[PDB]
Amino acid sequence: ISKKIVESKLRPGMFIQNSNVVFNEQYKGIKILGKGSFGEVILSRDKHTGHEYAIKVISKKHVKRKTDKESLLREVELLKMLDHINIMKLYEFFEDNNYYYLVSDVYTGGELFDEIISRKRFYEIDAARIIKQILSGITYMHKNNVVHRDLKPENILLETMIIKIIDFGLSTHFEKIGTAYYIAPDVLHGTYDEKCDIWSCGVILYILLSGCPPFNGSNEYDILKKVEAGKYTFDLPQFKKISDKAKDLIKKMLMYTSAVRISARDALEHEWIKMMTSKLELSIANIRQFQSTQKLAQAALLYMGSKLTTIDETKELTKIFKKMDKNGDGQLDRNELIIGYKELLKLKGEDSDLDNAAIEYEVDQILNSIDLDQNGYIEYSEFLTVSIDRKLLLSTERLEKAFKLFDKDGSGKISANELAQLFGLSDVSSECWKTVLKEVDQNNDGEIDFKEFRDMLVKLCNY
Repeated sequence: ISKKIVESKLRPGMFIQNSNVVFNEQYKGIKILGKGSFGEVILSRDKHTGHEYAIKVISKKHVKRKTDKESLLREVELLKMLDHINIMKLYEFFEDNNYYYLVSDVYTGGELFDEIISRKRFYEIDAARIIKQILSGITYMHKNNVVHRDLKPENILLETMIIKIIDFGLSTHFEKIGTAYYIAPDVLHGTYDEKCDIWSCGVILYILLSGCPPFNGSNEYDILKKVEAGKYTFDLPQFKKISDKAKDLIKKMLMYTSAVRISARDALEHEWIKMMTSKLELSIANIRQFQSTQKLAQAALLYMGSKLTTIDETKELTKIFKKMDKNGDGQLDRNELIIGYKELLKLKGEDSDLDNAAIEYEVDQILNSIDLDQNGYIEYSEFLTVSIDRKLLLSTERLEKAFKLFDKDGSGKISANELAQLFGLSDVSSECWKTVLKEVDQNNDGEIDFKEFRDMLVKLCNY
């Protein structure tokens, strides 16, 4: 459940400019922007011009290529020549023996739903303007023979408004929790055409208007089953106030047979879009429950995965430091610690400047957490103990942030029923979590607070 998906030494927001990491002898690494579709996104600065870019850094050893190199270079050349206000610009592609690099404009705005659910209220007109922009971008890209294939809220940035679609064109050439809701039966059945994008946008529209996905389930397998059948309904209370016009559009976007599914252009000119965007309060709270349940489940997964992964890596570092500790006093200096992390990834079988800088940064942040001796030596067991605590803290903070979103209008508590959804998405067995819920809910209220939720994740790593 947990250790498979995790098994990221750089943290979103961290400055790396002190490390003098340079990409392609041109772009200076400035700041880690986050984790993107197929690897890391780094704010970088052209050392000649000062122009800043977001560089997506994709690890070769972990990520695979579906097409030959000539196909990839031809699509990149096409991509470089396209411009649209709702499409994130790609400038360049390059590589070395460790990474693929994609240089794009600097991302503005947050993920679509995150930006919608930070606000107090959300209206039909907002949804229509959003979808109009998404459809404008898609229409343009299809007209230029570019298909996205992986369209979802995570790939749609909103600046509160201007929409930008990221990763438009990647998926053809390279091979989370929210994935399954958005993907078209076409691409599950391996039918290869542009209409899959209109299905994904129609799913997004359904969700914008109702706050609930049309093909839903407690886990991946159930969701993919509903998608497979392509059966959805407009029989939710939410849809009582939604016009026939909006419903008509969704119907045309979610046609199962792609040949009969409306095109992006015709969707763009649909009557609903014309009327709404020309010169009703939706359930933001449903959109929030949906989005925040996904985020908290992801954070719960990462908390367990990080805890378990760190235990394993600590045992291997302990063996490595034992060998290096020749006088047996348990003490090592900074360069010995660093060498030990490098040794570790040699046993894994990897040979990199960005990684070197990431290793020095982790080591230094652990050392900055300890009242260091002025001889330069550190007891490695203390180093590793502080290292464990630092990663639990970071994971706790991510859990905290996701919980804040989840509990915006709540009791400060999570129900058994919500716990079933979160752990359903995590693929954690009902008997494992119910057993742990017993230990943790001491007055049997059927509901627990944040710290109790966290203790439950700790115990699940021990079970």
